[PDB]
This record gives sequence, structure tokens and C-alpha cells, in this order.
Amino acid sequence: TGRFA
Amino acid sequence: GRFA
Amino acid sequence: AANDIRSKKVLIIGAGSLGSMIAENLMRIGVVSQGILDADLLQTGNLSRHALTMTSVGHNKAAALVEHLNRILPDASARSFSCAFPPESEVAKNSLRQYDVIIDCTGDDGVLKSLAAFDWKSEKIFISLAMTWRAEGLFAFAASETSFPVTDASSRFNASAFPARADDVQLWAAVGTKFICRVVSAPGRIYEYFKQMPDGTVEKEPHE
Amino acid sequence: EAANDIRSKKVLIIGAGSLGSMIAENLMRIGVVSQGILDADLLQTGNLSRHALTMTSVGHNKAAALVEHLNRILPDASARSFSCAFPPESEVAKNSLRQYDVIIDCTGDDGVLKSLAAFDWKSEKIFISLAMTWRAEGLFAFAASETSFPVTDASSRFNASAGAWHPVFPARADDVQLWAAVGTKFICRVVSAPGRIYEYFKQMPDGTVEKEPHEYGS
Ligand SMILES: *OP(=O)(O)OC[C@H]1O[C@@H](n2cnc3c(N)ncnc32)[C@H](O)[C@@H]1O
Ligand SMILES: *OP(=O)(O)OC[C@H]1O[C@@H](n2cnc3c(N)ncnc32)[C@H](O)[C@@H]1O
Ligand SMILES: [Mg+2]
Repeated sequence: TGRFA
Repeated sequence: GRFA
Repeated sequence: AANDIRSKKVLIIGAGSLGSMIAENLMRIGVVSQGILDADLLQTGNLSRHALTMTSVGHNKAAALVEHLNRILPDASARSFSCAFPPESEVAKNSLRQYDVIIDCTGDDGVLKSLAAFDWKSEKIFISLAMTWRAEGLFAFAASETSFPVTDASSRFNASAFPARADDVQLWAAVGTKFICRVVSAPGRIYEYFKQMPDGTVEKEPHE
Repeated sequence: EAANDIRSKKVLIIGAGSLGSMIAENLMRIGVVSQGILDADLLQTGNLSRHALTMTSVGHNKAAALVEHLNRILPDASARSFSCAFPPESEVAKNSLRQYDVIIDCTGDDGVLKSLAAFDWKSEKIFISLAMTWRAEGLFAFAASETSFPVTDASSRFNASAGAWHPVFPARADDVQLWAAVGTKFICRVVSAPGRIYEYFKQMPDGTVEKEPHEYGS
């Protein structure tokens, strides 16, 4: 799961 | 009635 | 670019809670040519739901917001109007008649009829955005006329009709900046009333 | 309940990036004055399209600059900066991090999850991981109240869920602001009722926001 913060 |  | 707000001059009447955050959002997406019309000073109680900080308290809301907006991006070109709408000088009225998209964020029924009474001397994209008193909803009206349709906007507001926190107003600022961008991309008579739930989800009911 | 009020809790935020900076500002404006901000990276001009800070902070550590901004919001703001990556190397720094009650991860980095699970917090904490999808079409929102962070379960939940205004387009300021508002509401709900929680939000083209599991509305 790619996650961008 | 409206609040900006 | 004709459908792109980044190339449009955008006047924002009202540098308060919703209007300060909307202005900042627009500046960060690339809307560099902005006007900011407000006559009141920033107060300490405003900061709980505002884009600026204590360093701007006591300064005119428009001037302070423009100083902040011009520090966001190198090409930012925000301009301040420390008067109430409409202006008194005829130079000032011509300055406001250079803006393509006039965005009312005051929540004042007097500003609505002032917009209708002002002579814009050209077609404009008018957008009125306001919240309910506890930020449970957002009134979002839009039009593309040579004169602001005050009767119809008032009708759609009346038909749709704890203390608002920073997360309540920021949510509606985001929703409204997305509404502003959908309107400039496809101009027309649009009205939409949104509603926030306790978990931040949003529902919509557009007018037909 | 005052004992479940985030405004009285010390709140570390690991990651002073797009989402973390806007959440930290939201929390400061509601009254969370005791915040820790942990980030080793420097702010750059490309960050400003999606950040709480301005050009005046370009070239400064992201945590230190964010803490400067936060301490200008309220007279009693007591934000403190940690200009390093997690975990710290110093023992003093580790002890300082072990004083925070709510540990909020806004890095989007799986390694940070693994580091959280490995760190010795020495007491029960309210852990909260928050990150967006690659085009900010959704928001992963995990929470837990344990002495050690549950990395495996969080990863499982994330994998199971896995004009420019349209959510499919790249992320803009308003996309990150929308998910910073939804995550600040998630952070306040978690602290009010601590426990194992997971929710997946979704931005829609018509401007509405949906959640899985569904709770409010039709
Ligand atoms: O801008 P963005 O969405 O990529 O935000 C991510 C932020 O998270 C920071 N980060 C990454 N890894 C760490 C660790 N280990 N500790 C603290 N912060 C960390 C990035 O530097 C970025 O600001
Ligand atoms: O805080 P708030 O939600 O009431 O924000 C309203 C903002 O709108 C400004 N306002 C009110 N009336 C006018 C006129 N006529 N022209 C320009 N701005 C105006 C308030 O000062 C506040 O910033
Ligand atoms: Mg960088």
C-alpha cells in the first residue's frame, strides 16, 4: 500500500 | 444565517 | 487556460475565517493574481479559525493576508484593498473591475445586494461561499453574468436554510476551493449545499 | 471528559510534511498547546504547493520551522522541535519522546511503522497513523491504545483498503487540507474514545467524502 504524507 |  | 483559474485574476471580498483559508489554498495551487477586500482588523479571537497568526493581530485583515499570500510562492501577486465593498474612489472601482472571478466570503446579505448594485462593466464569474453558524453546512452559489443575481442567490440560500473549530472551517475551505475550481472550469448557474458529519464525511444536495 | 481531552495531552507528531504540518496547525488552533514535532528533512521550494509553511522557512529544518509557526498561533503554545529522524540516537531525546501521550505518525513510511513497533515507549500510548493515497483520492486512518505499536495489523488494514480538482489528478493544497481536516477530526475522536480503530476515507468528484466503514448518513 503506497502512502503519501 | 450565514457565517464566513 | 480559459478554463483555468491559475490564469484568472481573482478578487476575494472578505478576509475572514473562510476567505483567508480559501485565498491561501488558491495561492498554493497557482492563483497568483489575487485581490483581497476587507476593512476590519484581525482580532485575537479570530485566530482559532483563521489562516494567519498572532503576528497579524491588530493589522487590517486584507493587508495582513496579502503579506502572507505574497510569501507563499515566488510569483505571488496579491493586492490588498483596506476598504469595504463598494469602494468610494472611482479609481478603486476600476481596480476591482479588472478581476475575472469575484468570490464573496463575507456571509453578509448586504454584500450580496451591493454586488448586484455594482456595475462590473463586463461579464464575471461570481461565487458566494458561506457556512452555517456551527459550520454544519456550506452554501455554495455560482453564476456567470454581467450582474450578480442577488434575488436567485438569496432564494437558494433561504431554501437551504459546538462552536466552529479550525478543522470545521478548513474542511469547508477545501470543499470551497474545489467548488471554485469546478465553476471556473465550467462556468454557469450552479448551487450546492454541503453538510459535514461528525466523522468529517460530507454529503451534497445540488439545486436543479 | 477532561481526561479524554486532547487539549490537555502531550501530542508528538512524527513527520512535519504536507499532512503533518497542516494537522499540527489544526491541533494548535483547537488548543493542543503541548506538541512535539519530529523531522530531519529541510523545507524546499517544491514543498510549498502543499504545506503550512511559507518561503520564509525554505532551507530550515521542517520540524524547527513548523514549531516556530505553531508557537505564533497561541500565547500558551508550547511546541517543541526534534530536528532528527525517528528513533533518536540520544538517550535524552528518547526520554523526551516517552513523555508524549499521543504519538501521531504522519510520514507515509513503512519503516517508521516498523520503528514505532520496535521503540520502547515504556508505557501505554495512543498511537495514530495517518497517510493519503498517491493522488490524495483517499486517507488511511489507523489508531491503537497499547504499549507497543501494532505494525502488522496496521499494514494489513492498509493493504486491504489498497480539472485538477478531480481526485484522480495529482495532490494539491486543497486535497491535503481536506485530509488534514478529516484526520484532525479522527485524532480528536480517537483520544475521546481510545481503542483499536480503522477507517478509510474517499474523496469523490462531486465534492463529497465517504468512509469505510459507513457510519453517518444514508
Ligand atoms: O511531504 P510528505 O507527504 O512526503 O510528508 C512526509 C514527511 O515525513 C517525514 N519523515 C519521513 N521519515 C521520517 C522519520 N523517520 N521521522 C520523522 N519524519 C519523517 C519526511 O521528511 C516528510 O517531511
Ligand atoms: O469571520 P467571518 O466568518 O464573519 O468572516 C467574514 C469576513 O467578511 C468581512 N466583510 C464583511 N463585510 C464586508 C464588506 N462589505 N467588504 C469586505 N469584507 C467584508 C469581515 O470583515 C470578515 O473578514
Ligand atoms: Mg526535500
